[PDB]
Amino acid sequence: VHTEKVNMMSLTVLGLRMLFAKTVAVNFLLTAKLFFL
Amino acid sequence: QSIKGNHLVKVYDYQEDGSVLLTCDAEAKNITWFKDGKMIGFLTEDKKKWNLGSNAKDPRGMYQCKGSQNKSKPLQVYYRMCQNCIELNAATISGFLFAEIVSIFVLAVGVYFIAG
Amino acid sequence: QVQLQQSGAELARPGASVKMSCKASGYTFTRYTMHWVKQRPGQGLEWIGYINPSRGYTNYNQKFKDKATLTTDKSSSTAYMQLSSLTSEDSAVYYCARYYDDHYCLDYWGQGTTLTVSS
Amino acid sequence: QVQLQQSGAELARPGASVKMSCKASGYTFTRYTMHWVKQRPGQGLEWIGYINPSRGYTNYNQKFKDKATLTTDKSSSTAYMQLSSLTSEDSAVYYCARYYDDHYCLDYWGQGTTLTVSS
Amino acid sequence: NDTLLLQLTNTSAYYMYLLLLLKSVVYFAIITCCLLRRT
Amino acid sequence: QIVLTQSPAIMSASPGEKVTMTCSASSSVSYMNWYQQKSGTSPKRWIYDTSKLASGVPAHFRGSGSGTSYSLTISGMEAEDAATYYCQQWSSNPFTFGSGTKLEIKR
Amino acid sequence: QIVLTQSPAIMSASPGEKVTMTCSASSSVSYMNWYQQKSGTSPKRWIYDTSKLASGVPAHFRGSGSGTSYSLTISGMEAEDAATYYCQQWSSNPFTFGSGTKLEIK
Amino acid sequence: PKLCYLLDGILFIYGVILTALFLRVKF
Amino acid sequence: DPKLCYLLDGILFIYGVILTALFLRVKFSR
Amino acid sequence: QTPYKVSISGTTVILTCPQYPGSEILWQHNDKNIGGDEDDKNIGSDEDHLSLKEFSELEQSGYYVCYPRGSKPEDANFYLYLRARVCENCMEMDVMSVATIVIVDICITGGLLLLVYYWSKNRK
Amino acid sequence: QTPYKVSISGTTVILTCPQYPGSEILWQHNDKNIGGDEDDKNIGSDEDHLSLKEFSELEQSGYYVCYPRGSKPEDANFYLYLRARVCENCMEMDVMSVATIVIVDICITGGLLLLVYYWSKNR
Amino acid sequence: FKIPIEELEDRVFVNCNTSITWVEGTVGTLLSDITRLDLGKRILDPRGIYRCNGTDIYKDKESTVQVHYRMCQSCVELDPATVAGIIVTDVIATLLLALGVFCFAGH
Ligand SMILES: *[C@@H]1O[C@H](CO)[C@@H](O[C@@H]2O[C@H](CO)[C@@H](O[C@@H]3O[C@H](CO)[C@@H](O)[C@H](O)[C@@H]3O)[C@H](O)[C@H]2NC(C)=O)[C@H](O)[C@H]1NC(C)=O
Ligand SMILES: *[C@@H]1O[C@H](CO)[C@@H](O[C@@H]2O[C@H](CO)[C@@H](O)[C@H](O)[C@H]2NC(C)=O)[C@H](O)[C@H]1NC(C)=O
Ligand SMILES: CC(C)CCC[C@@H](C)[C@H]1CC[C@H]2[C@@H]3CC=C4C[C@@H](O)CC[C@]4(C)[C@H]3CC[C@]12C
Ligand SMILES: *[C@@H]1O[C@H](CO)[C@@H](O)[C@H](O)[C@H]1NC(C)=O
Repeated sequence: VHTEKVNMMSLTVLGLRMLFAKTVAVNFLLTAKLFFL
Repeated sequence: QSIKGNHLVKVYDYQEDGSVLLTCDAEAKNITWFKDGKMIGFLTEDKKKWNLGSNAKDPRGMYQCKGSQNKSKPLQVYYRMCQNCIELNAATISGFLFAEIVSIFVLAVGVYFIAG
Repeated sequence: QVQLQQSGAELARPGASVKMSCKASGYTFTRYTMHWVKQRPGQGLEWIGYINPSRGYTNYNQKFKDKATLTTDKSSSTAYMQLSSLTSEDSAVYYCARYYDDHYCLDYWGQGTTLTVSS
Repeated sequence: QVQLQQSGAELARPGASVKMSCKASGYTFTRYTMHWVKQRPGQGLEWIGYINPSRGYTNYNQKFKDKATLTTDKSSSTAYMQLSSLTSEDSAVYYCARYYDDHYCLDYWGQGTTLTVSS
Repeated sequence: NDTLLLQLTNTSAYYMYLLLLLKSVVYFAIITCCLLRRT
Repeated sequence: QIVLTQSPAIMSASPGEKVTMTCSASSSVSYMNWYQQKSGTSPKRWIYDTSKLASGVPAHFRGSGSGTSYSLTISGMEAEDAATYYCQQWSSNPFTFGSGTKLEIKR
Repeated sequence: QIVLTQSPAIMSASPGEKVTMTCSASSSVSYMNWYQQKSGTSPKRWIYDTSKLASGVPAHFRGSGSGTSYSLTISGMEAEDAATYYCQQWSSNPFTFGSGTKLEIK
Repeated sequence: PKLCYLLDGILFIYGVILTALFLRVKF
Repeated sequence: DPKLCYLLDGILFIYGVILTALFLRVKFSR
Repeated sequence: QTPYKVSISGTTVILTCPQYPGSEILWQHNDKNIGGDEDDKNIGSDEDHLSLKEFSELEQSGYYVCYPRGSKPEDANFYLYLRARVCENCMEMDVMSVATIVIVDICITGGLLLLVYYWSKNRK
Repeated sequence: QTPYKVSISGTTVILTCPQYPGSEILWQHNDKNIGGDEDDKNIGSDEDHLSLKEFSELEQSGYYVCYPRGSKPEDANFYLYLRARVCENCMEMDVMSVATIVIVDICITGGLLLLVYYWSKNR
Repeated sequence: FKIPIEELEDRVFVNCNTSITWVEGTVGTLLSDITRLDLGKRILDPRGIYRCNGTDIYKDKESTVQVHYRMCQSCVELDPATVAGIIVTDVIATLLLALGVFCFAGH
């Protein structure tokens, strides 16, 4: 009853963390390309 | 929970699985549920524990039943099992402010270094 | 169990101030309330008002408002009723009673005080 | 309680198709099954097969397979058994019976139909 | 007792990462606009 | 302000008969209490919750009722029932008593 | 495919003796039932669950047995017990009947 | 657990700073 | 499942240590 | 008629009975008079309010009645089934709160970024 | 003896009865004959299955037995004790599954990056 | 017969009137005697088949039992919109990353 939704919340938190890492990489690459232009 | 009080609407119990159940003490087989004066539907005989969903969804409101002769008295249900809760401790506020300031400073350095 | 003691015959003047008492003993006075009843000679009973000995919640009706003030004391576990601006029809008998919540009635009373007012 | 009605004497030819019936009434026909028994003159009983009136689950044995087909109808609460490719040894009496689960037996039967085949 | 603290921390982290993702999306939009300006 | 009117104001009857007393209320109350008071003394609790008896009251006193009118019956009168009875209810906001019925013994 | 043969096929005796009919099975069955059928009539339930009697059967009949061998005893034969009895079991897949024994009065 | 978040935050900062330094040294 | 914490932390740590080794070897060479 | 007004900030559930004006109302928790004259400062009653401090989910959760003095509890208009998990400063993030937090975050971020961009452009 | 095969996919429990081919099967839950009686919409007896929809831990749990038609249930010496928690959209996930999925995500990301790098370096 | 499986606190006990022979599944732990051979915690999902004899009236009548506990120790309520949005945004992010690395490499 308790550990049923906490697990899904942890899964979606890990998903958001991985998504944020990918977004940080995308912004870094775009800024690096803009400086080299 | 009232005898002779024309209430006739009692909650079965708490979740024990993650969902709440109601109960009407009407002697009739079918019962006409009501929420703020709106019909919700009858009830079969294989189950006399018409539910409102999961307790995590915070079920709340006025619920009554019309069994045989007249509409019973309402039952204001109030459920809030701290589903969407954030703890407002000093550590939480400090970490939030720290992360916000760090993100703002990093983004500012980024938008400053792209001049040209 | 509950025995309530009341004063005797109190003498006053039209327009003066009287302060009668009800003396309670033999039970937890702070847990039960006290109601006041008026009975004129030749008429029935009329409820004046009640007081909660816990925090002093007072309740009266429209006929006895601005006329009677009820106070309660825990050092002696007693009640007091103060009247003022008296007239002819004020001369009556005043009883004090204890209210039982589980019985929804006034289980025990007092012997009452006879108020005689005249010029 | 249960009374089952069966047809009379049915006339056929060697190799033709016959379709006899058992008429049930007076009980919840959809809740109990129906078995079919064959008895030749001078021999005992032989189980042909049974059918469930709920969804039509049929069961037969290897001797009567590919010979008799069992159907059930709820509009009349009856059973039907159709035979084909007849021969001499097919001329016998056919009974229908109701099966009781709590008793594990065939409690009620029918009067039976006499099938006579010849050239 | 530990389940309550876990749920509280998980909700706080969820909201904080949603805010960080919104800020990163705004920054990415500004950066791509500044980049497409030169093209 | 549910005015409690007792219609049988003056009652006189012989000892041993069945005498009843009615208290009518202007609105539907939940209960009704009955107090007894003799000449020159203080009233006392006689019947509470409309069905129960106090301590010291004989068993022949039996009153009941519901709705807007309540009854109090006497299963046999003795030389004590000569008193005044008051009906009271606090179901509404204010406390309210009755008009009072004077019951005397005939001879 | 449990074959239910009845070794005591032919029976003929005077009314009032002890009649004992046996039914043998190829495999161990859970129970056994007995049906009675006269000449020109329909069979009817006589004994079910190998120990219980139907409605209308007199109390002197008694069926018993276990394992692979069951039996039926007539505690005092009368003038109406002249009929054919069949032993039936459905513990296995087929609803196998018995070879049937013939009982006649003398 | 805030320890995970603290650690991943310091790792994000460290990785960003080191990639910037690497792009500076390479170019 | 509170162990996803260390999973993402180890992923970022592997990335960071690879980048550190690469940058240090590039700076110390040439 | 008027429903109850439950107010929970942290470990304090404040029930409110708007009905029955001009009378002394009393509370009742599972056929037990609470908030009256009891030597307990956690439960308090004052002006049709019921302050339950240090609320417990196990023993202090059930049916709550509010009836004026002198009336039977079975004469109330309706009951209240209170089931709530309380905290020390557990907030409640509803739709409007997350909405306003998101909008002010994005507006502050955009404004600060535009300011820094314009400053870095004008400084050179 | 071959055991039962419980299949819990959502709020539905499917029970299969082996060791009884050909003849129809009949289920019994706590000495109560259930199955294809067509009296309940949740319980349904298939050719060899038993679909209990909207499963309950206290009302619809306990002992289960399967027997062919014509066999007494007391003969069957093989019972199944079904005491299972069911919930909507409840999947059995562990740390190994999410570890594998994040590893394969990183692998596909790296593969796509390498492919696009090799495609951009030449063209 | 039906082997009585007694369920004490946070545990599952297999109870027979004689020795309990393990057949398949969970091996189980012997607490005190073969009468109450334990299997562990009900949250550990004890699944297994075991045999045992009966009693004085069930001497020949033997029986086996198979336990199956689907307790949600670590279950994940998947949402029809949460995981979908997560996957969609992850695909968008990886496509944007590929586009960025292509623009940085080829341009
Ligand atoms: C394991 O052994 C225990 C003790 O020997 C058994 O409990 C007892 O079992 C007998 C079975 O004959 C029960 O007797 C029955 O009692 C009922 C009610 O009085 C009666 O109607 C029956 O005709 C029969 O005589 C006895 O009550 C029971 N004792 C208790 C305390 O429950 C148990 O059954 C054995 N378990 C197995 C699986 O064999
Ligand atoms: C009941 O327990 C006994 C204990 O051995 C077993 O049954 C048989 O018992 C005799 C002793 O008289 C042994 O010689 C046999 O070897 C036992 N049979 C087997 C198959 O081992 C058996 O464990 C139980 N009976 C069952 C399960 O039917
Ligand atoms: C979300 C984060 C990554 C965006 C913030 C941008 C900042 C932190 C990063 C992104 C790209 C980075 C720069 C990328 C390229 C170079 C050229 C190199 O010779 C020096 C560092 C420098 C100039 C980067 C500085 C930082 C820098 C501006
Ligand atoms: C109400 O009555 C109807 C009609 O007889 C029947 O379905 C049943 O008895 C009751 N319940 C429902 C759910 O309809």
